[PDB]
Amino acid sequence: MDDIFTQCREGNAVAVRLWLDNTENDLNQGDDHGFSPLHWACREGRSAVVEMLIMRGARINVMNRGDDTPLHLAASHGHRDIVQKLLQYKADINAVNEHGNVPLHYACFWGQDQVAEDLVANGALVSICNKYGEMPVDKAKAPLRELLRERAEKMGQNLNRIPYKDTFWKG
Amino acid sequence: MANALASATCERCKGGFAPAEKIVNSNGELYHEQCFVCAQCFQQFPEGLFYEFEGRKYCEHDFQMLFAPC
Ligand SMILES: [Zn+2]
Ligand SMILES: [Zn+2]
Repeated sequence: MDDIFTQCREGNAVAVRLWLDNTENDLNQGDDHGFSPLHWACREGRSAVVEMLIMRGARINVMNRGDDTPLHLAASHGHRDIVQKLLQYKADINAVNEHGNVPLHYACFWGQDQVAEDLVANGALVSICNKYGEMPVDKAKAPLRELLRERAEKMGQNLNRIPYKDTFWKG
Repeated sequence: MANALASATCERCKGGFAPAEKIVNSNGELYHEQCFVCAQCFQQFPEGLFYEFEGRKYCEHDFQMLFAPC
């Protein structure tokens, strides 16, 4: 019963747009923790109402008070569509939070192969290697898919010629 | 002879444990202590105490931080 905030997520996409039209520009207040409307909206899933917000002037390169970019939350939601238009606006995937969590780490943490592809489809490299190598390859090698492993390694890893040019060439 | 007497699966990795091996029940759903991972700290939680909030799970500690001031 959070009044408009609760009624807003009621799916009444019309009720959230209704108070968002603040002719005084103030109701655009976040939360005591600094949560922004865009933040909550990003995880809600109503691409419509949030899409328009991002057009009002809200930037995607925003860090919540807890340190969390919408990119993470976006993939942590499961809305393939929002991700595509949300990740194609500034491609701030090359901008992790404070722990280094890349949108792909979370994308596979839940189970989104499609979106995971569009992420490395820029160059994020699926073989990034988190802080301890905690990358989808391992979380994917556990279930034993082998399906995305080959596609992942078929990008340039399994057939890796012995790298050189950095050991016997000078002294 | 075949076999594969698997039964009961992780409620998060969908693995299949023999469940007095390493399976963890929290509320009524089963999770490997491997499925016991903090979404921030999703490195396994030490001593296995975890708290779930809004679709993401955080040790209580972080959960309050998102859920309350600090
Ligand atoms: Zn499991
Ligand atoms: Zn935690």
